[PDB]
Amino acid sequence: CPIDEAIDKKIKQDFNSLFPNAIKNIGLNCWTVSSRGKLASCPEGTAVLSCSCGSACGSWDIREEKVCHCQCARIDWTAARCCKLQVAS
Amino acid sequence: CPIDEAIDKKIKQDFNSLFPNAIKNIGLNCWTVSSRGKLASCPEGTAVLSCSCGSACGSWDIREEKVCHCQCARIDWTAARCCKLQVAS
Amino acid sequence: CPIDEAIDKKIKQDFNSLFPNAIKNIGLNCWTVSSRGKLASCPEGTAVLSCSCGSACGSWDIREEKVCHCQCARIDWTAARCCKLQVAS
Ligand SMILES: [Cl-]
Ligand SMILES: [Cl-]
Ligand SMILES: [Cl-]
Ligand SMILES: [Cl-]
Ligand SMILES: [Cl-]
Ligand SMILES: [Cl-]
Ligand SMILES: [Cl-]
Ligand SMILES: [Cl-]
Ligand SMILES: [Cl-]
Ligand SMILES: [Cl-]
Ligand SMILES: [Cl-]
Repeated sequence: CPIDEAIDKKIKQDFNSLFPNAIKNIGLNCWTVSSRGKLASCPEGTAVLSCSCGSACGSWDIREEKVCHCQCARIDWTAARCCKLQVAS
Repeated sequence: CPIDEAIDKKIKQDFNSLFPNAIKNIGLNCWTVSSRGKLASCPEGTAVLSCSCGSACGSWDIREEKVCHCQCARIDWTAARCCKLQVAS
Repeated sequence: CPIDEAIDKKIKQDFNSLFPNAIKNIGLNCWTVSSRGKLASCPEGTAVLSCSCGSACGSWDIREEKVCHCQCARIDWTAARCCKLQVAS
């Protein structure tokens, strides 16, 4: 496939320059979602990196990389730290 | 545009083929910044992914997406987990 | 090269569409490593986000950006939270 082969070669040549430059421009975008009560959910497109709880509650867990659950009986607020990759910054 | 479409298809196949190896060298690099008192700041160029508090405090928040703040009274030390994306050697 | 040039343009245009969509399939993937005793290690290719020591202990540190170390005298289990970039789809 001499034409396919020549085009394939060109694509690969172009990609060898395009990939590194694009990849180095990816950034990390993190925010906190806090909510009253015992749960705080990260938006679709992000994962939970860490949680914080009101009332100095130090007992929490993460449900399926999406929801922070503060486990103490009396809990006023729950916060999830949510992160995603960000193209071109 | 049967020829354009054939080439578009090939570019897409090559992209999907080549993408995994292109992205293999990006990764998450983390370290900890610890400070006496209630605040620990992450350096410019990094994101705050987690905070930890001296002595029995689960309650923290992040200021300006940069500074871990431990909320409980009388905290001795604060630590921020600061991370960035890093490519390759 | 009118044809080479036209194809080069199409590769670059296509790349600008494909790349952001490809990164949208990449997420931070985090999980817990739990080990008996005072140490829990994240595997090569992951970053340590944080540690825990159970409801007994709240004092820990990260060694070599790889190993969670619980510091109190009696520790049943140590847990490390480990994160990497992973493609999903
Ligand atoms: Cl870019
Ligand atoms: Cl999880
Ligand atoms: Cl800039
Ligand atoms: Cl690359
Ligand atoms: Cl700085
Ligand atoms: Cl501040
Ligand atoms: Cl060209
Ligand atoms: Cl030891
Ligand atoms: Cl540490
Ligand atoms: Cl996949
Ligand atoms: Cl697929």
